[PDB]
Amino acid sequence: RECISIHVGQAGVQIGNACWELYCLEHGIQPDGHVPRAVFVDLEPTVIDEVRTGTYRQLFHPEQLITGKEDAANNYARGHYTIGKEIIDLVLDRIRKLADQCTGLQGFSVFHSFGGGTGSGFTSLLMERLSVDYGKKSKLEFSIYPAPQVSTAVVEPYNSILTTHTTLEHSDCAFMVDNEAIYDICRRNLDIERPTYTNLNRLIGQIVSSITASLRFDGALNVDLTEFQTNLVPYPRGHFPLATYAPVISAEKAYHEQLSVAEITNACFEPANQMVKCDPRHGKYMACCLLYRGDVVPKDVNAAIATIKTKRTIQFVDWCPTGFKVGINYEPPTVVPGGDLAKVQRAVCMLSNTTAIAEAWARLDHKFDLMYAKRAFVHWYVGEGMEEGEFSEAREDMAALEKDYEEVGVDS
Amino acid sequence: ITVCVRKRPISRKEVNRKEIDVISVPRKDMLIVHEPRSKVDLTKFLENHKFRFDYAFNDTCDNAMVYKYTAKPLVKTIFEGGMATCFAYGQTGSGKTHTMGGEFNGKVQDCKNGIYAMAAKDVFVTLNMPRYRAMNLVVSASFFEIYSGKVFDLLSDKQKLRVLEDGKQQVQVVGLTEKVVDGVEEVLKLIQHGNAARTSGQTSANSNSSRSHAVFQIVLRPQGSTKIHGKFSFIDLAGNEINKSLLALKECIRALGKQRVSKLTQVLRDSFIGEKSKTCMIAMISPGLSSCEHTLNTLRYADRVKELV
Amino acid sequence: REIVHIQAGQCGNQIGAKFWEVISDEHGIDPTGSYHGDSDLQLERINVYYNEAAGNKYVPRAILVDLEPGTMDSVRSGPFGQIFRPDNFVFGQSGAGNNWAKGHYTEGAELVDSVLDVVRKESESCDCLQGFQLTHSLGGGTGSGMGTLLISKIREEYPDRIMNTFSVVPSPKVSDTVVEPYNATLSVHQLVENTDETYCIDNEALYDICFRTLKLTTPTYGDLNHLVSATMSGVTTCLRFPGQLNADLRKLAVNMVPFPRLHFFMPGFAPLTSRGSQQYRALTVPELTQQMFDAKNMMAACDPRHGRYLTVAAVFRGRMSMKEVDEQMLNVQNKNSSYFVEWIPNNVKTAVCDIPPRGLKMSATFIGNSTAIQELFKRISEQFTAMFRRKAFLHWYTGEGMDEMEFTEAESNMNDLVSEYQQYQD
Repeated sequence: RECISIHVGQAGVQIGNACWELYCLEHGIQPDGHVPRAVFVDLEPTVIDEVRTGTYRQLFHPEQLITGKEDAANNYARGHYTIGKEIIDLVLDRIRKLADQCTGLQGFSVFHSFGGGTGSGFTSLLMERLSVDYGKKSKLEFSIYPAPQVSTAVVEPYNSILTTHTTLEHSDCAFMVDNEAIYDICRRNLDIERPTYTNLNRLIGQIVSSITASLRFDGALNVDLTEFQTNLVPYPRGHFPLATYAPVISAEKAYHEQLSVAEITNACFEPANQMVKCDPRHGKYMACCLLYRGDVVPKDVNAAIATIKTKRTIQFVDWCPTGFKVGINYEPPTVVPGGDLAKVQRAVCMLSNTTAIAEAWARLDHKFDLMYAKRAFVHWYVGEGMEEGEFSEAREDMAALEKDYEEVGVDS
Repeated sequence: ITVCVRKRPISRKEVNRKEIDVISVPRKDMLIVHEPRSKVDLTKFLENHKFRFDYAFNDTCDNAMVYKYTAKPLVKTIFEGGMATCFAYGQTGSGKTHTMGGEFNGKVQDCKNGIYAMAAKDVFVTLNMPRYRAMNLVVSASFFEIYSGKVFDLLSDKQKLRVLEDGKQQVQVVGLTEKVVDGVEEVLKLIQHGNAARTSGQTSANSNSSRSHAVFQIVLRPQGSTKIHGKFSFIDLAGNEINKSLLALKECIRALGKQRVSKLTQVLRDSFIGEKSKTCMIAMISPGLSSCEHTLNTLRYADRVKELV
Repeated sequence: REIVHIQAGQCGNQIGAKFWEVISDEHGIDPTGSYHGDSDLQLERINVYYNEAAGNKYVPRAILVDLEPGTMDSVRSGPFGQIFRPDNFVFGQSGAGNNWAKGHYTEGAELVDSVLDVVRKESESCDCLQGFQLTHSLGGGTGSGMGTLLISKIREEYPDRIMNTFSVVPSPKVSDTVVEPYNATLSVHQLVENTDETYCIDNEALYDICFRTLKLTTPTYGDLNHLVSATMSGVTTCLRFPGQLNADLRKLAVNMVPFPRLHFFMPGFAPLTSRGSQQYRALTVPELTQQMFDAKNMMAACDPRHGRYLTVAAVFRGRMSMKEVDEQMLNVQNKNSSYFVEWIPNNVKTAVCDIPPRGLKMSATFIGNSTAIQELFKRISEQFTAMFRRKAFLHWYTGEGMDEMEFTEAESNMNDLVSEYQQYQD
């Protein structure tokens, strides 16, 4: 029934504090109410401390807040092997101590930031140690994969080609939200050149609320977590769909809010609104899980979608007749009291697997080579319990992820 | 240019592991790789690939047999006044050290058993023959290794050597020590000495290691000549800086047919440039299924080299 | 992050005084004083060049290598000269002969160990090391020879940390020495194979740029040096400041070197206007790119207009629009598609700090990797042969324990280096 969550890496923790905020906010549980149902991991104390100093301070147990005073290191190796190792046990312990206390759970919603040290590496083995300790569950990892041109870390790819290959054979469904492609939404669909990280977080903090929160919440067309991976992954590769939200209108500027279904659903497939720089440049969808929430008439959907199924310029895979999982919830969304999110009475958090990422992975793989081609910051990992193996052998890994996402599509 | 491939038999460790033998050599010049593969649905199938070489040696073949087909035909070349090179190429544990240096799963043992020794044996015998005797040649040997762009004299306690190049672009390794040999026994002593001194990591539980490039050379000198009468360089390559050298090596050998520098190619350069120069490449293959990726890499590399033929 | 400057030879040393003269003020560090910094930002990143001991004494973490006392004893007996901890002075009272061979094999080779010693004391200082800055001239002993050794050793000790090299390649028109191409060809050789970022400056490319781009009529050395030091501040130190889009030695390295040679660049400063009058303020931005990308204004001798570019790095440092920056760069890339090489869709590497050069409103360091610098190593290489052929002043080298094959080596090497660079101009 439940779904634990492990927010790993400063980012996964910032986003965590955010997604965790939106929660109580739409459940009437102020600062000090019940008890969360997740954990927080980081090898840099000062960040988890922000959850220990700032807002939502006492809504957590100093037990579900793991820290390694030591060093973060923007390098996979160190975070996965060398350092990150020391903490893992302890980490697990909570996701085994928190996993027990419950009643027939469904899985762990993992929150990490692909291209980091504590986020890429660590998790790599966290999800790793999970796939074995609970192979019998769902492993949906919600990632924030590398901005297409606006990356931060100098190594980023090293850290992301490595978190992909190690987690690939362990996740159930990996959700993806592109940090940059979300900015566009903040520039083009909300207008603000002042987007603090605290915003992107409010956003995913939204799209995510549509996943677990409301879905695990009764409705006219419930959709379990398992449901996802089933209706969402055509193949064992921990396939990565993309998150998209519909009413991303500004709560100040424009106001047409009352945008009946027929509209908000069409607003999902236009590439300028998908929290991912993977513009459907060719990527044929192969399965979409349209999660609606608020006042929505099933016919409105079983029509708004029909209209789409016949737009053709939206070309769905061949081997897939119908790939539209319609998830209907009741309670409308719940916008921050005064952030910058419109606040409509219905939304569409549609996520999907698109042959599109054939790109995004490509463009991120290429990156890697360029540097590896010169070993660039390699000495930083080797000296951290890794080898020419793990790199070269994780490169070959993704290679067959560029062929995979190619074969499962583009062909009939 | 001659290119051959030699498959080593599965070792006891692999056998105990129950590793599957992926390679077959049905003919003298045909090598087949039974690549295991799975479709997306994970259907199992075999993609059998075929490779042809001047000579393909089975797991049964001894070093003497291998030597007969590869290096042996080169010895005359040096007496002819040419420059010959024989390279052992392949993945780690493929058998390169065993073949060149002597029989050992550790790659280190009986010098007499290996190509360096066998080649030397033939050198003394030929020198003695009537056509050659008039030559009044002296035989010298050297052994050195190349590690991370550095050259070390195995004959002179790993002494680091400096390599210079003239405008003329001829290269010289200054300080390299040449030792006079007048008997195979002599050469065996030098091989033993050099091999002991060879580079590596900590004492591994088993086997040697190929962090470096090993090069044992046999030189013939009257009083210079073409800077010596003839020279044979036997090279024990590192498991396939290393990449650059291998890429460099390929281009130099192919250049040999017609006529991104590395240390190895720099030192060896005189051996590629001359008109009267021959080379042989022996590709070593480990038969285990686990090594299939490595083998195809080795084989493809080999194909391009022979292509120059 | 961090770095440890290296003042090899007199020149490299003389310049040290100017590079530190500047940098300090660009970090509010008085002679022995502390941080008087007009602001509070010129301190959160200083570490890159200093060390904490007293609490008002942040000492420059550089090395002063030289076989001629008088020199360092002029730098240590003048202005900021009393800020370097004496431990930094690695002198060689020997005869600092003007021979590359005398400061690389015979005389310098001794003083080396007593240097590496310190270069380790400074490296193992604290936090994480990035790389080392190296100043010197390729036309003398303590410069090309001994300094070119200092690196060959450094690059064996930390083939991880970077190595920027600021070389004063032998100016054309007139050579301030005679064997020049000897001391030079021999040092470039060592460079193309150890440091991985070299910024070549020409005493006469400066004069020009200093006598016509600064109506300056009496350009003393101090000046030239001063101008140079202005660029090396924009490079390093600068990027160790915040920015909408900041980079750091590596970015600079990992965006500027397509092929491992190491390649040499040619630095160019932005606002280079004469004092009073000229103070036109035409610095909106198109004015800076106007500047930086012209022929004259390239501290190098050669002219870009004489050969494509492989990479370019406009490291700006002053509040500007990531739009009027990112934009300009483009037109520039299209008005001159001719020379800018094609197999690199976006040669330019736009970098953008925030805080500008203390007293200025907007500046932008230029680090160009153009194929034009082919026409310089050519020069050098020529001078060699024309004199090598007759072994001119060769006895001063050999007689110092050298080799007739050593000179051959270098020329060729550095000579081939010319070759390659053309492989892209085409």
